Amino acid sequence: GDSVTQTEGPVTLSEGTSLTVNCSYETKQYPTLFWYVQYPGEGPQLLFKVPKANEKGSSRGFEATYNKEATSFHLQKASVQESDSAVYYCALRISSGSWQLIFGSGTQLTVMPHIQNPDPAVYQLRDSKSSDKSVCLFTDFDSQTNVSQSKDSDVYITDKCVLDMRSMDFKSNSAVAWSNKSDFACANAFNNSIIPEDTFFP
Amino acid sequence: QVYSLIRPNENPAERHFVYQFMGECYFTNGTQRIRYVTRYIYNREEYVRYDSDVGEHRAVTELGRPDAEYWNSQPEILERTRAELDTVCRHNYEGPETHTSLRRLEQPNVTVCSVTDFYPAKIVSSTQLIRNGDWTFQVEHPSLKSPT
Amino acid sequence: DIEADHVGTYGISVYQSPGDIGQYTFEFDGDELFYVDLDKKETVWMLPEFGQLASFDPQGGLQNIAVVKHNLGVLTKRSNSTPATNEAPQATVFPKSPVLLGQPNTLICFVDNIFPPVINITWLRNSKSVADGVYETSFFVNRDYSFHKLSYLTFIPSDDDIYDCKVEHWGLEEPVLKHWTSGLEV
Amino acid sequence: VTLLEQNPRWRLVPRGQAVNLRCILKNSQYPWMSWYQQDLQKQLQWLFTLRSPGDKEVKSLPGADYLATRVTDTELRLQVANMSQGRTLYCTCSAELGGDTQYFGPGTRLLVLEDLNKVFPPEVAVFEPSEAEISHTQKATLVCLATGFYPDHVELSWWVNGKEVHSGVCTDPQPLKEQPALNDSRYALSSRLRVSATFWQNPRNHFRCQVQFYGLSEDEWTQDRAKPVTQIVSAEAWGRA
Ligand SMILES: *[C@@H]1O[C@H](CO)[C@@H](O)[C@H](O)[C@H]1NC(C)=O
Repeated sequence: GDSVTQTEGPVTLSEGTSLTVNCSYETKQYPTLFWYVQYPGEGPQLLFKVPKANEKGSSRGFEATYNKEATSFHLQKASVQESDSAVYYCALRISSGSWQLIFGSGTQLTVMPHIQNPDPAVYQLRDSKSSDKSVCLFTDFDSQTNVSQSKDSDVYITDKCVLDMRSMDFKSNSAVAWSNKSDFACANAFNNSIIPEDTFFP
Repeated sequence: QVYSLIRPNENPAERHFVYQFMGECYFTNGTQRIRYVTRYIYNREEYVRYDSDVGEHRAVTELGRPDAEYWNSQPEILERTRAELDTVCRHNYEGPETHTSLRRLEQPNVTVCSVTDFYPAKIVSSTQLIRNGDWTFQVEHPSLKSPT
Repeated sequence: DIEADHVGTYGISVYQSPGDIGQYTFEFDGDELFYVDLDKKETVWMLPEFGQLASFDPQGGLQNIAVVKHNLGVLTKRSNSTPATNEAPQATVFPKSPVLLGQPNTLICFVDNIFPPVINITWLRNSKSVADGVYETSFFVNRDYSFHKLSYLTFIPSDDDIYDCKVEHWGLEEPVLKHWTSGLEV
Repeated sequence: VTLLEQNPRWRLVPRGQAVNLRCILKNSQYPWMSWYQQDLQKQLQWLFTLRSPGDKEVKSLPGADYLATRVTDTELRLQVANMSQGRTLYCTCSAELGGDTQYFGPGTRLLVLEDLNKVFPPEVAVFEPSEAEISHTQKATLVCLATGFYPDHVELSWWVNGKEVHSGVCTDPQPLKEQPALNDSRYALSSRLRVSATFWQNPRNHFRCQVQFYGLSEDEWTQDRAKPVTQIVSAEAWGRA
């Protein structure tokens, strides 16, 4: 059987650290080896290929060596960027049948952005008419912060999300919590999370 | 185990016409020397050829000039054709043929000495080597420890 | 003429129009490893044993046919070339093994100089049509880009029987008949 | 520019039904059209490569029966039947047979739904930014909530002054289960659009959150609540100082 096996993941890395996604392949044929990348909301697309055994290929700072003796095609990047968050697929093709691609299972990578000036805070948005929800916004925290689920009833909490305001060269994490209850207040919304001591409640 | 195959290249784009493509692998001393040739034939005329001794497609007749030039001008097309010496010729010879063709040994039977039904072909008056088409021949053999 | 210990042809893709007539084979030293049945989408090994020791994905043949089908169409629209004329095929009939009366054997009809590769090869015994026990090969390529093909008849050799290989082809005004009897010499 | 279009982009497939997918090749110089499936665990797998008009082929994989057809030089089709598990179907194209660069189309996402009654459209509310955030940061974060929806066949977008904006936007990668223990839980999704405080403080600015829901379409419905057909739901807010 012709097959591809790669790191199970999911992988999470801080921006600027190095990535290794392992890929083994098995075939008696002479394969061409590939990495494909799939960014959120998009279809797969080719990252790079290597048709000659023991050669290297590279693209967007990623590289991989077609190591014939180890039957490996490990993906490496010395310094991941936030825009590298994606699913990475190792694949092979052999000159047989329809010359089709055989894909590994894929390895998801999340790159947490570097937040130079953390400004952690929980803000209360203005109550909306046509909605009984009260919305809190935990924002501007370090990537060291993780957001935990609520242990309170009828409170909904979404995980951290990175928004990019390009024209200000500025990135920030945020998480949203909302609820119906009157007991709900932003001061206690995120109490199950371990947040910065200096977090600011207005 | 698994035969791989050659990929013919594609033209960019009531009378009876015949088209023929062939990918030929020539072996000497096992795979110590491999020569690889593809042939594109139209209407009984070879009109484009790739020959590993040359390393690019050539027009065998003027009709083939646009197609040989196109296939040579696309780096992926040209490199993938070049690579078939290794991915098809060498792979097949060292893999599957080692389990099939290169191991076949059929012992020959013996106013007339009918030496029949043998394979491979190395073996007062005897007609030329005739090919039965069933992987045997008729007309001291690799299939025999001793020569009546 | 290229010198070599062996030649593998991996493979051979033949296509004709009109009629959408395709053929895909592999060869080694002039013998057919397999053809791909293009209608059944199946690899057909000439030696069943080889099909038990190795494998070949028939889709590779199907895709080769799609390529040459497209290539032929472009070439036909692009060329002003007149189609090559029909050839007259030539047939030879010989037994596979030494004739021994009462001992089963196979009669081989070898048909050469076939062009185009469209032909009818059939057998007669004492002028009577014989459909049972008949096998024929794919069209084998020749150096001059004509083809050859072999048909086989299993039979019991007896003194009286007269066999004919009958060949019908566009390059023949009338069918050609090649004869063989048990006493005959090739 | 894009080489392929795929219709439909989402479909719910009742059991015992089939669906017909199209892949349209926009550039005939990439005539090698293929189908690949991607299953719910993200495994990709080739299905078909069909070069010539008239080509047709069937294939049965775990979870779905396939009939693929090359209808014209620019038209590839797929009938999916007996679908017991959802999946995504990608059309791909290349300039040559098995070309090194397979271009993947936008994809058709198929889901089996057992109970048409479990389908709900989203409720969409937008929440204006906190004055405290404006005071501390000089930036204003709006939040859009899409709640109560099922299945998770939604696309959320922001529109500022009629123009869809991508900058300063973040929508959750995954939706939230509003009923964590249920296998057919309804979903919530949150999105944030962050702008300059001065941009939010000028009342000449229209912010709109829009959610595209994919559902039953004009399917048999009996409940007294509104039929959850494919539709759109939005919520707006102009600037305020
Ligand atoms: C190549 O063939 C020659 C004779 O044909 C033989 O003596 C030799 O051992 C073979 N291989 C090498 C590596 O020389």
